[PDB]
Amino acid sequence: GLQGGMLYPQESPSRECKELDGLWSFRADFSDNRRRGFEEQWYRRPLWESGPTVDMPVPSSFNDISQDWRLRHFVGWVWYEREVILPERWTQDLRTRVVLRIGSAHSYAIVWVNGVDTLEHEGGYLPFEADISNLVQVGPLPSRLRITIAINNTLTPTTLPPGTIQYLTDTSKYPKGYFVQNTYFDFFNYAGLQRSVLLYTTPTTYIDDITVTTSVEQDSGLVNYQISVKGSNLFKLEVRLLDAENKVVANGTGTQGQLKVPGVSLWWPYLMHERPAYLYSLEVQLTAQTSLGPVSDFYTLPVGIRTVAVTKSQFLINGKPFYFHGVNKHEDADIRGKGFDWPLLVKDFNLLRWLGANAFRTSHYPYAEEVMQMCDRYGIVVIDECPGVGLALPQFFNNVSLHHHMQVMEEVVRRDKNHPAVVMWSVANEPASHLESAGYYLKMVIAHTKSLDPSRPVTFVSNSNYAADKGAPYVDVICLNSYYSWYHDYGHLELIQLQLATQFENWYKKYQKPIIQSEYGAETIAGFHQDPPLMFTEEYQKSLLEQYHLGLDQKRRKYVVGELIWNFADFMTEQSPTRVLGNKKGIFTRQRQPKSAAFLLRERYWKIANE
Amino acid sequence: GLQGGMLYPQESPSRECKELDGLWSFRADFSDNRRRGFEEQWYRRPLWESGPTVDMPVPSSFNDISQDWRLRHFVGWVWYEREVILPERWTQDLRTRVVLRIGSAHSYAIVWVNGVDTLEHEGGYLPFEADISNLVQVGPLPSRLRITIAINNTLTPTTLPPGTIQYLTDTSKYPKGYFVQNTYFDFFNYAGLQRSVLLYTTPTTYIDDITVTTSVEQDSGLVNYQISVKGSNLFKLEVRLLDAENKVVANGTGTQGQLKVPGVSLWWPYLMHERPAYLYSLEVQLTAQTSLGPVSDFYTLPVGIRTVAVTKSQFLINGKPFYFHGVNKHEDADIRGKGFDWPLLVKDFNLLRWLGANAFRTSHYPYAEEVMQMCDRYGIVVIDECPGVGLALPQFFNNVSLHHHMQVMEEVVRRDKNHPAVVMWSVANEPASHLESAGYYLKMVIAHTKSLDPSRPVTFVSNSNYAADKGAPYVDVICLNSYYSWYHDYGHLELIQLQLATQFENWYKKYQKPIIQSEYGAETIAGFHQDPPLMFTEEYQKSLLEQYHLGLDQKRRKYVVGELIWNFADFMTEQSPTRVLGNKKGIFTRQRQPKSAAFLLRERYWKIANE
Amino acid sequence: TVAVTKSQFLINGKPFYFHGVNKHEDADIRGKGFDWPLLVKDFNLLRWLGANAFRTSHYPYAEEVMQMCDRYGIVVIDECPGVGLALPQFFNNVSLHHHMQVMEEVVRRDKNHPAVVMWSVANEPASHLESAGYYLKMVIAHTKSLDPSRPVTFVSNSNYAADKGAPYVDVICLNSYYSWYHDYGHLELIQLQLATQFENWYKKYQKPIIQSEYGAETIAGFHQDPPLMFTEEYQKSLLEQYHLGLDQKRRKYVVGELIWNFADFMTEQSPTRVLGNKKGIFTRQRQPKSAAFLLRERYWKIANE
Ligand SMILES: *[C@@H]1O[C@H](CO)[C@@H](O[C@@H]2O[C@H](CO)[C@@H](O[C@@H]3O[C@H](CO[C@H]4O[C@H](CO[C@H]5O[C@H](CO)[C@@H](O)[C@H](O)[C@@H]5O[C@H]5O[C@H](CO)[C@@H](O)[C@H](O)[C@@H]5O)[C@@H](O)[C@H](O[C@H]5O[C@H](CO)[C@@H](O)[C@H](O)[C@@H]5O)[C@@H]4O)[C@@H](O)[C@H](O[C@H]4O[C@H](CO)[C@@H](O)[C@H](O)[C@@H]4O[C@H]4O[C@H](CO)[C@@H](O)[C@H](O)[C@@H]4O)[C@@H]3O)[C@H](O)[C@H]2NC(C)=O)[C@H](O)[C@H]1NC(C)=O
Ligand SMILES: *[C@@H]1O[C@H](CO)[C@@H](O[C@@H]2O[C@H](CO)[C@@H](O[C@@H]3O[C@H](CO[C@H]4O[C@H](CO[C@H]5O[C@H](CO)[C@@H](O)[C@H](O)[C@@H]5O[C@H]5O[C@H](CO)[C@@H](O)[C@H](O)[C@@H]5O)[C@@H](O)[C@H](O[C@H]5O[C@H](CO)[C@@H](O)[C@H](O)[C@@H]5O)[C@@H]4O)[C@@H](O)[C@H](O[C@H]4O[C@H](CO)[C@@H](O)[C@H](O)[C@@H]4O[C@H]4O[C@H](CO)[C@@H](O)[C@H](O)[C@@H]4O)[C@@H]3O)[C@H](O)[C@H]2NC(C)=O)[C@H](O)[C@H]1NC(C)=O
Repeated sequence: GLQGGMLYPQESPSRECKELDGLWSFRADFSDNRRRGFEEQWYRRPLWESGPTVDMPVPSSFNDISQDWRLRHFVGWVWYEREVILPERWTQDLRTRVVLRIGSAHSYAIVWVNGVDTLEHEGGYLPFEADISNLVQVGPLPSRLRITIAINNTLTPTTLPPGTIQYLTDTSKYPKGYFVQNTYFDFFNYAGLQRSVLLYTTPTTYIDDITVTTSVEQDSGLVNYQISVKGSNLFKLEVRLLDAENKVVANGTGTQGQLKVPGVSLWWPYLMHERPAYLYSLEVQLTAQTSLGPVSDFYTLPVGIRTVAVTKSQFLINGKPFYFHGVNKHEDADIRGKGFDWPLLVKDFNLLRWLGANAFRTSHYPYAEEVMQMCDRYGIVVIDECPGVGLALPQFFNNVSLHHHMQVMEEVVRRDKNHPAVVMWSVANEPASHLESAGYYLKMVIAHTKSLDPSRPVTFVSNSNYAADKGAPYVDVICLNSYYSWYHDYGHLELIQLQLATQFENWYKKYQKPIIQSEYGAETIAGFHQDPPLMFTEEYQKSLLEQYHLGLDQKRRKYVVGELIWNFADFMTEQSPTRVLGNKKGIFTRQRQPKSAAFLLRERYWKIANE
Repeated sequence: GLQGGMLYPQESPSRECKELDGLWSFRADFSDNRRRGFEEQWYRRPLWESGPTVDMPVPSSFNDISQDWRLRHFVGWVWYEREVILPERWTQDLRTRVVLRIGSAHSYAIVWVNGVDTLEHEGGYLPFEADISNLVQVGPLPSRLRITIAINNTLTPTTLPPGTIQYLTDTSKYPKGYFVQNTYFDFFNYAGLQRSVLLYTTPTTYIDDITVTTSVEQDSGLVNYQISVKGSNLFKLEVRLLDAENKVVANGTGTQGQLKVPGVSLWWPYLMHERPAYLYSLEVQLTAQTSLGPVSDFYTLPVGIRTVAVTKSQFLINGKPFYFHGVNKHEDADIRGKGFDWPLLVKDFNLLRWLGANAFRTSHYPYAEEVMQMCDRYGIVVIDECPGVGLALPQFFNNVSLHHHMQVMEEVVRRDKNHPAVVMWSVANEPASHLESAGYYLKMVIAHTKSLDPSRPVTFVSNSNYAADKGAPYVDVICLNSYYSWYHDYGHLELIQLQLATQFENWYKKYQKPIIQSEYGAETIAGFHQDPPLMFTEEYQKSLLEQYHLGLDQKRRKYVVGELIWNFADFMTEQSPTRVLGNKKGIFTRQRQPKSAAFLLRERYWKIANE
Repeated sequence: TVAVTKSQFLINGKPFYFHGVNKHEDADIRGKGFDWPLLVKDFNLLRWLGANAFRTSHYPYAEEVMQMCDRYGIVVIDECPGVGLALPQFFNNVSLHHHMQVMEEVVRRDKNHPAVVMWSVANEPASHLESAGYYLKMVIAHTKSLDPSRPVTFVSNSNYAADKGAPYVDVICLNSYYSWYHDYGHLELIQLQLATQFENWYKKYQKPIIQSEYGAETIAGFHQDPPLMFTEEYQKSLLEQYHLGLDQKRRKYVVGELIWNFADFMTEQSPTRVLGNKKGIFTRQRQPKSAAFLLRERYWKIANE
């Protein structure tokens, strides 16, 4: 675990304000260099004063909310700013700890709050917190916090997702300063503040970081806890566990211990128990004798008790077989890009249950916070990925890159190691794992996640030829991508069934382990129908899907333990001849309306769920 | 002005919390009667305990976020609930005034907060506030506010929008308890909490209600103010006015006065000044000797100085001619229904400027709060309507209804009488104004708005035959709806030009006043093209639009002072053979993508704006 | 042999059952135009659906009749024009006599085709009139004084007990559009409003029925859960309820069903009409819609019992 701690801001005796939503002053900086953004030090004086500002909502990518194409396709530094009114009690009580938090930035964020640079963060789709209390009480008066944040370009060889810039000196074509951003992943690299931006508070001695690990021992389960405090010297920690509402069912005492909750009541996925995702709540209460007396702090952490093992043929949750029949989603939708949205979150979770998908994959990057949604009665199992996307070029597998991927895997695991929904990790999606250097890098990143977190298996999804895949000897469960009929053998659904059964036989015969069909599908646009299936047509999709399902059924109850149709929905991708206004490969439209294939998938998922 | 006061919660020395966003427990109540919602008194014990609850986001209509058709088309009582954590200072300082506010409910809302029924409100698309401080400090301890709200059906003969229920006792057709909601307006009656839900605080003696009226007197303008306080006895009011940033440019002192700000700097609409919507800020500071000493309160109200007159031929803003070339919008979008959304607000305001529309009409009902958006540099003039929609049946014009419309017009005017953007009121849209009773009712409602607010003209838009329209002698400016080629003379764009010029001549020749083409357009779906224009086709729309513009150009610089193409975008309507998945009459799709007609409109709007 | 009971349509003595469609002579560019490419394509989709029947919607076609007889075996309902008989104006003797003439031309053109199992004198005319009940009286009569080899009928969209022409036909043709046209979007209402409509008509006319028209208008790329309007899904929900209903009367006394159109076709202009009628299960350009698939599972199913 990296030097710090992370728990999600959820008020109780010590609350949270939130500009996590709202309008914001904004500005893009360009014409040539990194530009004046820093050569004029815009940070030391209200953006408006610097030059022509604009409005920006949060959470929301700035890409689509405007009418200007150069902002849509910008690469460089981008600014924000907001003027908060600090409560009086905020700035005059010394027991309160006021922390600024961001749910996510881009490849680089610089926050200028506390009369200066207060925070910086590198890449990731993850959050970062600053300050302890210090709100520049030293010479101020009217508590008005001025926040400024600067953010960066699409990608680089050392970040994740990986990219590559490249200038093109007027070779008869391309203007003077023309440069381009080359990327190797299937999605548009949206930017801007797309998640939570909320100021919050705790006492000075706060429950910095808990952590629970669970299991099952006949007479019920038993939550094992770890806690971390920050400060004082003198304090006391006593934890208690309440069931469905608040029936106190257990109590421990220390900054380390156990909790054997009898009666039992595990966290089952939408799949099996009639009463699935069962959440018990852990109440961490700490009383510390600080400077100005013994202050207290509480947190309460939803604890879901469940076990996740694996064999050479079958995946097992709560010690019983579990077949994955879910989907791969994404954070995308008209206007807002990847910005967080409560209604689109709710619709999407009603559709998942509507379909009968009891699981999904954090498609190429960690998600908002809704991993708690997976926890709630919902019971939607999750395969958590980190941005190891376009790891195709051999250069992207250099040692700094490897050190970086080990950093990001500590953050991703920090943030989601508490969710009973997450049952597996993914360190990468379709890397050049056939390459020799990459197999090393993979064993590295992977063996590293096995440490830090020994509770659930690790893996990386691949489109690599068996026998040609170098990383595969190190994954605990096989994840395969194959688009037979698509990408190759254009229009040949008569081949799918054949080419499939083999890929599985070859994979298991070599690597003795559970395979998951982590990706399959055809690019379909609505309103296109052709009797003989043909191209980007609704029936074709029903045909490939139908045929793929045909191959999964032969080995499903053997060593194939999962199924993830490609996309839940259509999303935006970078502009290419093969991409028609994005990746039209989803069973639901971008506006969550179903396609003919959806109904079909819904039938299978429910049939299986009933077996 | 009705017994109360309303100002928008905007923190300063006395802040605001906000669950205005978030997830919420929810439940619809039905199977027959008003049902058990009250016969079991669900309000006196956590919804979960009552029965099977569900999640609901706010702001968002509950109509579309689910997969169940009976929730989509429900009529009756609907519940919500949330458990807030009250700050300690919240509940232990007696100087703080903690008010619960809702941005809007439906035809009926019942809020159960303060250990009981704390608030109720009838219809409208407007807000309501409760409590003063009383947070049940009397016998509580851990400040956890439990809020409950119940909401009602689609419509009735006395509400606004007007409706009619009707049972149909199994006449061979229709099941046992089958009843239907008959309505007479062109939109889907979405429900649920669709706007702000935010708890806030002030001291006990607070600036309850200000109000400014402005003008121009050669050497600059002069803001005239009114203030209202609530409580104490002893206090002092001194106001000051700062320009573009904070150059103090004026100061007054009292709870009534003037403010003659020299140098001048009026609020111009996107239309004319290169520096348009200029907002000065008014700082209301009040110090009152209460119980526990002289507490203070501040508000700061954006004041935009501008004058709006009218003649028998031309409309005049800032004393110069002003031609309306805007649009009619709506609150609607995939998933969220009519829920508030910051990114969709920003996109929509970029498109308005993109088009060149310097004005819009609050299409059949008051909008969220974004009337401040109209104020901001944007400078987007606004014609504010109240829900006088399906006033078609003669029954809907009964005396209680008339009293009601006078109530709602006090609220609508309370809430928006401060916006320098609003330049006109509309008390109704297409009423049966030919009917005799309705003309009386209209003169009533109208003469009533002229009182309360004598700053800007009043009107109601009509599709009534001149000579047949009874209310028309009472409007200050004529608003006409006509869909020549559409609705009649199906496909005859060769007639538009003819039928138009006449409607105008007949209207002005009788009624000597400025006409505004408040509505025109053709139902167009994207991807449909036909050389000879034809039906629901993009070219046809370019043709009718093109032809309508042809008729407006003849009288535009005479007595026709405005233009409002029908819809900015496509929206959802109740299901009918004439409505294809809603009102497809907009120049932009539901997802804000432009149609071929948009480009055309954009050209005209900009051409005119340049004249 | 083409017989007819009080409860069934007999073909060579073995009880029959129409499970086809209602078509039209409408194509892109060529409109009413005729050609073998579309002609053949159509018969291909026809055998495809399992449609073993089809009515010549509102007029006598071109040489498809040669085709139905031809190596196919698609039992047609030969239909004379006489469809817009809305106004009582259209009820004078002059025109009664005019209609009278065409039934000669039409039988004089199709007498021999084995395909044409039955004549249909008109479609959705103002049958609720006593004068119309007499106009239709004369022609139903005359038609059988021209061809006593097969039944006669006229497509009705009136309520039972107001149909003046109902007492003369030999098989009733009912045009219901529940959920559509009325009680907009109410799928849950269909199954019943339809039972009742087959309960009634029979309790009085005692003849065998044919659901000659049904469906919903649909724009191809449209999709929506909670079915909704001109949506592919809605059609799947409507069609389904109609099928769940007819199934109750099948084997009983209903002897056929005819999903409105085979494909979309142009119409005159109206805010109710998108770019002609859209109620078709194949696009104007002959491609399937989702339901085109749901109908054919019905057809082969039925044809297999
Ligand atoms: C926030 O956003 C920032 C903006 O995106 C971002 O900065 C950018 O980072 C990327 C990341 O790599 C940089 O991209 C690389 O650029 C290298 C070239 O760098 C040098 O040249 C730059 C451009 O300079 C010209 O243009 C400027 C803009 O007008 C002018 O100011 C200059 O005067 C100069 O003028 C020319 O350009 C115009 C016309 O084209 C016009 O001005 C004039 O007529 C003239 O033609 C410089 O800006 C840059 O400056 C930095 O470094 C120098 C010292 O090194 C300092 O003096 C500066 O202060 C500054 O620190 C450089 O001088 C490319 O080499 C590089 O390509 C190689 O690597 C990529 C992978 O990224 C490969 O795909 C590619 O094939 C190349 O491969 C090379 O390496 C391989 C091994 O991997 C090797 O085998 C092979 O041989 C090969 O050499 C890539 O394009 C980009 O330059 C930065 N932009 C800017 C504006 O600085 C910043 O990082 C972001 N912040 C964060 C934290 O993310
Ligand atoms: C929150 O949501 C609530 C739910 O929507 C909402 O309440 C509803 O308000 C509407 C508003 O009008 C009401 O609609 C009117 O209903 C009148 C009939 O009312 C009476 O009958 C109701 C139904 O009762 C049957 O059904 C119940 C449900 O199953 C059973 O419990 C009953 O036992 C009864 O059974 C029958 O129904 C079933 C089968 O159909 C089945 O149960 C059984 O087999 C049997 O067949 C009663 O609920 C209602 O009760 C109220 O009033 C009585 C006393 O009067 C009390 O005892 C009750 O406690 C309760 O307070 C009534 O008994 C209609 O008359 C009315 O139609 C007329 O008006 C409309 C305009 O609205 C016209 O369009 C229409 O043409 C009619 O016109 C009439 O007036 C004109 C003048 O304008 C006149 O010229 C003409 O002659 C004509 O008479 C309309 O349909 C609806 O009933 C309420 N629903 C419920 C469930 O109560 C509530 O208001 C919302 N809250 C707020 C604040 O908005």
